[PDB]
Amino acid sequence: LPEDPRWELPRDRLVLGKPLGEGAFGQVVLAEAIGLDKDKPNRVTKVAVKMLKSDATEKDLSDLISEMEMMKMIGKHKNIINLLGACTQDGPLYVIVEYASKGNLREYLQARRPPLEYSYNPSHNPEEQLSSKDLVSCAYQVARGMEYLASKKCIHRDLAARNVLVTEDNVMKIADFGLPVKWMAPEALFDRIYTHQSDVWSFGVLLWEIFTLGGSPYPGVPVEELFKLLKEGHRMDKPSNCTNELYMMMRDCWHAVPSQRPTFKQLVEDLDRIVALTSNQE
Ligand SMILES: COc1cc(CCc2cc(NC(=O)c3ccc(N4C[C@@H](C)N[C@@H](C)C4)cc3)[nH]n2)cc(OC)c1
Repeated sequence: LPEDPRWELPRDRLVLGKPLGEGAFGQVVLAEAIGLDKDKPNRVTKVAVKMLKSDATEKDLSDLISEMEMMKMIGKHKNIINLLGACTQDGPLYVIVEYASKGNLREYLQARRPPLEYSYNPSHNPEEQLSSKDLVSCAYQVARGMEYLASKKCIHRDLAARNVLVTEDNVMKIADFGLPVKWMAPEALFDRIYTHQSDVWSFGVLLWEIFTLGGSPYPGVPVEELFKLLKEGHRMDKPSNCTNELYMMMRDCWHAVPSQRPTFKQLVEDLDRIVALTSNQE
């Protein structure tokens, strides 16, 4: 790997900590970076570090590098997982990125379900219920991250609550944008055609995940029937606790004709307005 002084951090500035989550983003560990900012060399910053597994292949290395390089080009946004640095010399490739201490959006929401036969809270460490405004805001932030990525001509291909991470301060950050059928637009599923419009379809499913507090889409519908049923016009019913307006947004995201779906730009404007009008008492 050739050096890139723009991003390089010396290996001994990282204090490698524990594995994060359960490997959904590869082998990622929590770490402390000493002097990640050259301006503040005596500060430690909690970061996430991605590296290769032990019995990796030449494919895995090229993918990690490709991921890193794409993230270098993508630029910063507060609602995406940002690249912070890399250790490419004198040892294994480390890709240093932002740390999101509250985990993926699905588990985040599930843990915040009311303590319920209908919608069961699987966490042994449940957390305070989210207000109705918090929930719309979570949708708005995801949309903002996607609006940014789409503006940089990035197609995600796997947008879903599990690929949004939540920081200590409850900021939503899109993950895994740098290199499942129940989140795919019919045209992606059928014909392998991935676009910003198919990401919008996925966003609709993600909205449904939000308003079911981490519910599993198309409950009990076998994968092998799903494209057939989507072709026939099957769409998820409204979550029990969802406004008609947010449901209509989901439905629009699931337009059969890709050109008729809203853009992320429009979704952001729409969610911005909905967030403003959502009661902060409920
Ligand atoms: C482009 O995209 C990425 C994303 C990443 C992942 C970076 C990352 C991962 C995390 N974080 C966790 O993975 C995490 C943290 C806490 C979790 N939980 C466990 C849960 C049971 N309780 C909860 C209270 C907390 C569960 C998961 N931050 N940054 C790496 C990357 O390389 C290049 C690129």
